[PDB]
Amino acid sequence: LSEEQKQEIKEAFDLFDTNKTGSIDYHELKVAMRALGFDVKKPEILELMNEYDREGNGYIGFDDFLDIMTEKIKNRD
Repeated sequence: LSEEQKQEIKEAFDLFDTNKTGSIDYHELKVAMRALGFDVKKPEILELMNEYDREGNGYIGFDDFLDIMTEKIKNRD
């Protein structure tokens, strides 16, 4: 991506990073996915990240979050 583009994404990431590590947990994803704009509720929200989750479970890296903010547009169908 370009850095201007990532900034849109990361400005949200810096915001939702409440755990303070530059890595987001499903705890924080709730308000993140909200700002993005989906509708999953509790059951589908932790499983949401769990499906794409890394070798860690619960947390993810900026790159993993990026393909999500790029998810709904790159596959906007």
